Amino acid sequence: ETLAFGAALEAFGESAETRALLGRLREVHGGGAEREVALERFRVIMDKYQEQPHLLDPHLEWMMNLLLDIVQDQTSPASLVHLAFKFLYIITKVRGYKTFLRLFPHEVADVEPVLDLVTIQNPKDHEAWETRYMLLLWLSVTCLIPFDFSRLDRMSIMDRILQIAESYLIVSDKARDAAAVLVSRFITRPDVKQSKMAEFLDWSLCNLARSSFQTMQGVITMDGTLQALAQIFKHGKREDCLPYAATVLRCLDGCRLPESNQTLLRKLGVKLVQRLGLTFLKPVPEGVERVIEQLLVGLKDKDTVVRWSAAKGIGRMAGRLPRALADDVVGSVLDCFSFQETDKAWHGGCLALAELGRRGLLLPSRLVDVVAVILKALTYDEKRGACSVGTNVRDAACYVCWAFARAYEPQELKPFVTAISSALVIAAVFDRDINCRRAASAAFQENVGRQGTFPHGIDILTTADYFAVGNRSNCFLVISVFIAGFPEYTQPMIDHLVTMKISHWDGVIRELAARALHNLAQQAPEFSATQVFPRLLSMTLSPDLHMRHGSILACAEVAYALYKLAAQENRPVTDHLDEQAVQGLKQIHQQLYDRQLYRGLGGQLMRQAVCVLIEKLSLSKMPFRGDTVIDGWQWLINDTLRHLHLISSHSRQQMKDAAVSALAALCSEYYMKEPGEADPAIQEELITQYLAELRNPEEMTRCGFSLALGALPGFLLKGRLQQVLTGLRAVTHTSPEDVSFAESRRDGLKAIARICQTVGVKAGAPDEAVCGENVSQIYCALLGCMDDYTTDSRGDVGTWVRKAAMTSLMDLTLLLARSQPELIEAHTCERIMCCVAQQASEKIDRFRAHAASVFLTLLHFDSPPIPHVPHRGELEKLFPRSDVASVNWSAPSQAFPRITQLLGLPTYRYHVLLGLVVSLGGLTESTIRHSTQSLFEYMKGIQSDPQALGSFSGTLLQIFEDNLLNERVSVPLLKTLDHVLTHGCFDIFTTEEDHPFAVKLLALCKKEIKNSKDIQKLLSGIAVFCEMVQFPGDVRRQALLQL
Amino acid sequence: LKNQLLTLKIKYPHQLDQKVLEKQLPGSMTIQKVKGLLSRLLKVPVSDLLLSYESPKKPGREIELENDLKSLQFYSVENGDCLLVRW
Amino acid sequence: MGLLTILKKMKQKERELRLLMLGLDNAGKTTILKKFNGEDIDTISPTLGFNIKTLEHRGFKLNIWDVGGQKSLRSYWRNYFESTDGLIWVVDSADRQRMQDCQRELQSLLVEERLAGATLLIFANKQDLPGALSSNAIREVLELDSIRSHHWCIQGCSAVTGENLLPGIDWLLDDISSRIFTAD
Amino acid sequence: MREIVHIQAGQCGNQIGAKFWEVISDEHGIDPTGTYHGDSDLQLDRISVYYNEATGGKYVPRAILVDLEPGTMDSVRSGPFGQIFRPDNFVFGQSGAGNNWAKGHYTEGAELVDSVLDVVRKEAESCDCLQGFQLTHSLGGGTGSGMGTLLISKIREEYPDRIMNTFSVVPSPKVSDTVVEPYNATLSVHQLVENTDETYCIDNEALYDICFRTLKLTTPTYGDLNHLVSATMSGVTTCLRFPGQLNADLRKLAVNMVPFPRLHFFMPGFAPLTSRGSQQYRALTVPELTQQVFDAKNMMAACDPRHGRYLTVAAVFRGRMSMKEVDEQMLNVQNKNSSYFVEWIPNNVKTAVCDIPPRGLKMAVTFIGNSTAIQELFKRISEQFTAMFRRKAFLHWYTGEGMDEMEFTEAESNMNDLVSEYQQYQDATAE
Ligand SMILES: Nc1nc2c(ncn2[C@@H]2O[C@H](COP(=O)(O)OP(=O)(O)OP(=O)(O)O)[C@@H](O)[C@H]2O)c(=O)[nH]1
Ligand SMILES: [Mg+2]
Repeated sequence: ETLAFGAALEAFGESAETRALLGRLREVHGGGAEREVALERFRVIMDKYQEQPHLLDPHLEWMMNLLLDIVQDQTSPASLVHLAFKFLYIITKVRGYKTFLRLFPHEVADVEPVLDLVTIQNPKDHEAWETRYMLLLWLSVTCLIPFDFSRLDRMSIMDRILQIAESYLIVSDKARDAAAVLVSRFITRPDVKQSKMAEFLDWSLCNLARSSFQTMQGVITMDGTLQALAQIFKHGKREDCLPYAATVLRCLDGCRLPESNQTLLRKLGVKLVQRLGLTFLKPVPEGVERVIEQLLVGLKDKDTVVRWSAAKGIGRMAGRLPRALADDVVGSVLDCFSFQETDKAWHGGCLALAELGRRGLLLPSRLVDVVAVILKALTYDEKRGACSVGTNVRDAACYVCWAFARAYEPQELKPFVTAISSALVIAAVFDRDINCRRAASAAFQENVGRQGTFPHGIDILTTADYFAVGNRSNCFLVISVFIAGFPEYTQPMIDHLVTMKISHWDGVIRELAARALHNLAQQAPEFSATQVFPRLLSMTLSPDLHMRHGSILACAEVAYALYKLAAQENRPVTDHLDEQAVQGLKQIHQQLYDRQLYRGLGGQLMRQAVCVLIEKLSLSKMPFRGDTVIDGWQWLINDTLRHLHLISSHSRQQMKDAAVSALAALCSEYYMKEPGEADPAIQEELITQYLAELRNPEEMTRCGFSLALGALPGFLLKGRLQQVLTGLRAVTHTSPEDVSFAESRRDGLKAIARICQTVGVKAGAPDEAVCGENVSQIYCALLGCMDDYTTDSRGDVGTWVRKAAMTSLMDLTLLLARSQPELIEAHTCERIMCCVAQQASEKIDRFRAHAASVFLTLLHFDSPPIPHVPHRGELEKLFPRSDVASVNWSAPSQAFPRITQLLGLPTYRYHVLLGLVVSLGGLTESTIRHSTQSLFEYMKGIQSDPQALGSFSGTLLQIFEDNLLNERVSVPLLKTLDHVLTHGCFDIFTTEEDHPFAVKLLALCKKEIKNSKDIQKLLSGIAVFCEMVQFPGDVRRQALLQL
Repeated sequence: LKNQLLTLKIKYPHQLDQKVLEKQLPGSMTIQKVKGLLSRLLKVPVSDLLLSYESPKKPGREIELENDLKSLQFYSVENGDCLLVRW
Repeated sequence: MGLLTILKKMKQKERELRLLMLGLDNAGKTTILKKFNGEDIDTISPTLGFNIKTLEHRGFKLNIWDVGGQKSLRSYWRNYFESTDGLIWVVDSADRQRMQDCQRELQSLLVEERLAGATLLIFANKQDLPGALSSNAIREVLELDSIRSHHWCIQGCSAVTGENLLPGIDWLLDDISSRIFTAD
Repeated sequence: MREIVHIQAGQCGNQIGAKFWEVISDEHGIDPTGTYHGDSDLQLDRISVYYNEATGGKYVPRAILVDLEPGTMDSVRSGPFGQIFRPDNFVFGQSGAGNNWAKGHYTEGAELVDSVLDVVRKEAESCDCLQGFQLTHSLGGGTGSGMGTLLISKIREEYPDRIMNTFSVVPSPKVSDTVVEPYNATLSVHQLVENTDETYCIDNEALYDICFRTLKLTTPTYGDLNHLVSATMSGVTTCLRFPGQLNADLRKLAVNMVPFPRLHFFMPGFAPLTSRGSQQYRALTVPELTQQVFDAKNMMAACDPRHGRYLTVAAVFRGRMSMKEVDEQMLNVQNKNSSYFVEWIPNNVKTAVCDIPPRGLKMAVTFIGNSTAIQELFKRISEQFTAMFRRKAFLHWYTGEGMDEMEFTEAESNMNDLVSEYQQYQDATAE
């Protein structure tokens, strides 16, 4: 009752299935599809344990014992042998060739069979290269055995093996690697290195001297030769390659490897010279210098594999060098951090420094420059083209810091951590790349954990972890403020952020920087107001647009933050900002207009920045009441609202909203003489200039001016409310002149909604507020927009107006409930509910979801309860208060069975059915199937009842009569009739001859497909006339005549 | 119209007492029409009607007919196939 | 290839590990460290904050991550440069009030995955005192039968006749070395 | 010379690219050695688009092979036409992904993106006039789903004035039994909606249903679908490798066929559908081939264009036929007064005639259309996305690596908005 072990489970779970698949291989090779199926299944299972192939270690003996038993069969054909070799190759690729092959038979007698199968291999066969690839690898395993080759004795076995290796070292497939492994594990044998080693060396020299880089064969030959030489120098003694370590270097120097285009050959030459230099030194001599020189030169290669190889070579060579030479190499590596160098040289130097620090071969005197180069590399970003380069330098510096933290002792690395800590956190919470920030976070965590004594180390470590750094927006607003809360992390943040982000070539980065400045501005009022603000005012007049774009953001944000601090103590904003800042902020728009910087594609950013600046300065209550700057701002806002079609559609709505917000802020701040009054002259001029532009032929001008007028405050709309209401009502209406102006009418509606929400409801004030004297003129105008069904080349644009009309009606209804609910009529409310149900019974997913949410909003509003609601109890029982979020209205399957139930009410049986008719005869297959499946669930309860079926038939017939000569409703209704008549829904009416319903239905049809040329209409008519033959009497004869 | 006819037989696995009758339906005939024909033919509700076809070229394989909006030509239904009615 | 491949090669060569040790009993951790180093006071007593130490035992570079707090421990669980291979939790046997928090933390930390994961080692110190629970009671309270993908084991210890602790520490190393590294 | 760089991602992508190169090499007349052996002058007038000139009249293929697993790399290199590929364009890993978008986009997928860029940057420097890029992958695994989108965004930024076209492969439960597949597919679509100019959806379920009904196959393997995929890809890229009366490139095609940047999912097609057997039935005529290539049976996607509205249609003929006959057919079929009138064929169709016929077939037609029927596939995928996000099953696998839960909700919202926009644009007339 002390030692208790938890239950264990086997990692590999296909042992059985795999055993059966390996055992049934004798009855699969006969078929072709069975072979492919077995190959696919066998591979898929292996790919399952790819990430962790070590779990299949105990399951690698019985499989080999069953595979090699089939391979060694003297009666099995070549097809089964190839099939087993493919499985063996897949197993080798999944696990590895450095451990799994250690089980392959390696006995003297076995080598002969191993090579015999080799001499029978056909190189010109792309369908069986796995056999040739595994045969050489298996022959290498056998060469290890300690037994004289002679004991088994063109003619000799060794000569045949050498010839096979020389013939396979020049192929193009994957066998090359196997040939290199064989020639590395066989040549370095005690009885072979006496009459073949030098012989091969001359062949390799001839291959390197005769091959070129232009031909395709020469490149592969050089690749094979380099791989063979590298493997031989790696798996060889030091006394053997010594008498031949200079000739290889002299031959490789004349090949000009760095001055080529092949990357693999360059990396192979780098690895070869690295291994040669490592072999030269004892576990200083002539040649070591040049080797190190080549290693360095390669450190600045364009690719990354050559740089990694050169860094590894430098790190491995610095260990076997004296103190003076190691110091000189470290100095030469540190001197690579120059201004005239590129990012590749910096990355190579950082990797070399990391390799040096990993082994602890860096003098403490070089740490002074190490700190410097780390601080220089942590802030490396050069502009090139549209984006920027240098994102790998930060990761390299973070890796170097991590290695140095895990290398040096906490006492030997005390002054280092206290100098690279501030740099780390800054990059971690403000870097654009996530990897850079996460890499810095891990280094800071390791430093805090290894140092022990650290201020707020856990405070920030817990706050910002590997996952938190994930959300970028927060890294600059939430975690940034929490880290800046400490006194030792407030000033470096704001300074660095302003000097490197507010001007980043990315607008999103500049906006995030402007938001971060405002958030941090509070944690440091005096400094930000006295030091940062002058820099921003000096940078706002810079020839750079992005620097000008960003700076203006900071001036707007900080000012707002400083105003908020002084308002808590009830003081004006002139306390923090001196007169210099006030004089500087008064000449921004003037200087921008004098230079005409608003033109071109770069003027949109300036127009967006000036609007935000005015929006922020208007809420700050700046003392500019009665100056030319207000007139200039108004003129610029008017010009921006007028010129909207020139701006691209990608950034048009944002600019329009910004301009509307700036205008609404300015009119509420600088346009007020007495509390509750306004200047009559300016108000009249604005009204005249705003009402005259509503007849402009440009749609963008109307769309902008509608939202501009729909943002005026309450006091500015006193005595002139009826004029604005009439002007907005005249625009929402349509005419031959403006039939596709759907957007304009929608904007006009919204504006009406915003005006009704801002002004209010007062008793007896038609020209001052919205009461019963002018509520009908708004209700009718909002209800008339529900019948919008404009179709153009873009698509259905009536939904944009319908959603706006529904939102306006929603914002208005509850308004009356709070203010004079009596104003709510019964017929109008019933019509609104019917229209909402109709728009909810549509086919569009988003539109139906929005309509259902609007319907559930007004239904669940009981403070106060909305009066004049037909069937309130039934609607509350069918739609409880708990089933609001549990009903996904975006999916038809979770919407149609709940909407179809509304047909049972005599009030909504018309509009809901009219809406469902369009959905049944629509075009989407899924929606049509869902509507058809949901209709029967309700029809199966009113089939036997004659009155309920007759009411539905009369309702649908009336719908058909009301919508004649309209292909938008008639064709869906015909499709619905065709889908219902084939389900035998109406049979209780086929017992009597000439039943009332059919006599009318057939008549309506003979009028819809008269002198028509539409194909779909004719098809629907033919289908209806063919399905309506179930009624006997004169109806059947008339249907036969029509057919 | 005659060249487009498909001479296929009808079988009932659940009710083996019925004979294997053969019908000639057009190639462009939808699944819903055949379902409605069988519904009245067997006085069985069309809601629970299962349709399938088996070709002599592919014995032992049963391909179901679920979508009613498609046609017999889309399901590679040829002449000489059989229709299975399951209910 | 890249930095991850080089890090994996270095971890397989130097046989470096990372054992995240947690607990709050501030009494049962001393012997654990003493098993990692011949010292008795230096780098043996647990710290209140967070310290990273490196010791050598059985030819394994163990990177013990001693954390004093027992809340929001997901920050130490994962790392951009290195993950956690072992987990050792030390609780009190005669304490049924602070066990629910430990159970909730263990359930929120260890989660299900495709392949195998870290190894768990539950320690139960002070068993000779009256009020200590047995292995079955600890297994039923912490609900270790629903925790999969992490091999766990309860090892008891006491100031007197505590049945030692050599197998409890040897099994962890045998399960860790046979998972990432290869036998031969 | 408007050169185009080709990139291969994932096992499926590598296989499809290899088969496509194998098909186009026999059509252009290139032997496995690398020289030229065709007997026509029209096979070299546009060989500089997908190939590069070297010493001795060599034509190196312009494709890049990238993977986190080497098995595929070894399989191709040792293939029939693998010796012509450049060995410097082989960048692979070891571990892989394991059907995880996070492991391929943020963890192991970001440790190879920089190496991949090296090859791209270096390959685009030798091009005199670069036009765009290309990528073939699938939306099922983790490598081609995460690393693919990453490289796509890289090209979009470093090169924002170029063109980006992908040939994604939609997974199906009838073939793969993976469970998280749908999630990875959505995460890829969330980026493909914003960072793609043209997309060719190839549904695996439709190909399986075609091979299990029309071709009548007991067990349709992967090659039976790969053959049709490569045939369709060779049929589509005919205007970019051979001249004709419809002079256009990639930019003109993207401008004419894609009117809205958010709507760019096409549905390919090919007729007649033949298996891997070297047999033939009978030389079909022009009207029969047109009716076969315009029917819903020969559609590569499991979507019926009859229930949608055609936006831009373009057909490419291949064979010994004249433009006059094609014009007469397109003028006679679109006449309601004739007896051979059909409604399931649109009217706005851009015709094109090619001289060189496909390998093994004398006459063949390729169908390219932008029908609004991909909403059915997007709803089928959203069904699986919502039937697994409610129980929060296998969601910790992504959050344990660094992903956020808001990404899934954002992708679902984007998919719903795209479906709603497609449903709204399906209804559009012009009188
Ligand atoms: N048509 C077709 N689909 C394929 C092929 N190979 C794989 N697939 C599909 O691709 C999906 C699996 O993606 P993989 O190609 O395995 O992806 P990967 O990125 O290489 O894989 P991981 O790195 O393991 O995530 C499934 O839907 C497969 O059915 C192929 O040759 N043809
Ligand atoms: Mg894979």
